This record gives sequence, structure tokens and C-alpha cells, in this order.
Amino acid sequence: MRPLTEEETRVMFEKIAKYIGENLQLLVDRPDGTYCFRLHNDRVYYVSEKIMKLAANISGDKLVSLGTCFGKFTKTHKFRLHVTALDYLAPYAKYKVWIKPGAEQSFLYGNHVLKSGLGRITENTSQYQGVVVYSMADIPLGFGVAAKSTQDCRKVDPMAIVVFHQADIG
Repeated sequence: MRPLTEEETRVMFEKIAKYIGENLQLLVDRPDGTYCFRLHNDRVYYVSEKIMKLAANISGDKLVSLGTCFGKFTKTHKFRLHVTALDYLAPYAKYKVWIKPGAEQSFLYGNHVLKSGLGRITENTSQYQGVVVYSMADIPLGFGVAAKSTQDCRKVDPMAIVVFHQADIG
């Protein structure tokens, strides 16, 4: 465990902002205390500061399980988001896509969503905007990238790609 570098923080902040804009502060400023990010084996962990204030008291290994991994830094120093972050980011992601049964199955196996499977998408979603993919029952399935804008999604043919697969649960 250890604080992130100023340069690492920016990268992660920039990546997370692609899905929740400037709402990360919502995850850091929790009504039950401040939360922070500690690096460990190149993976970023979301954990409360109270728990961090108890290092040297815990074997660290136990400390890693007390936090939630959000993703990790690649060798090309980029931040790869992990689906374990989904439950924390989803409630704060402005741009969402709701997909049908067929698309859901294909998404859970790692594929992209096709027009025929698009049930609904948040208004004014730009092309390449980072989105959170939900099932028709409104449950989080993963992170995606809009292939076309919400406007262009209507005009496209059923076999066209409307959401690229980033990460999925399951």
C-alpha cells in the first residue's frame, strides 16, 4: 500500500471522469468519512482513511481485502478500470445504456452491443462517451463506450455496433 503519485492520480482521475464526470468527489467525501486510494501491486484500492490510519497494526494482506480494487496501471502507464468498481461508479454515471436479453448475454461474454439490443440510452450521449451498461431490470452489468451518439443510434441499422465492451460482471 502507498499513496498514488501526482502523475498516477491524474491518469486515474482522467479515466474515472470518463464514466462519472466530476462525481468522484462523491466517492471520496462519504458522509461517514473521507476515502482514499492506495496503490498495491499496481492495482488501485478504494479504502477509507480511518482504516488506512491503522497500518502497522494489520498484516497489510488483510488491509488489501478491506478495500475495493478499482483497476490497475498497465506497463504503458494507463488506468485499466475493473468491474469491481461498477457498484461504486454506476450510481454516479450520468450516461447509461439499457440493453435487451440477447445483448445482455453477449455482453456478459465480453462482446459489443448491437443496435437491435439497445433498449434505451441517456439523452445527449456523445460518441465515445464512457457509459455504464444496465440490464432491462436496471441492474449494473458493466462499462462501455458509446459507438455512436444517442442521435446517431436511432438512425443506424440493427446490426451496427452501438456500445463497445470495456468490462462486464460475471
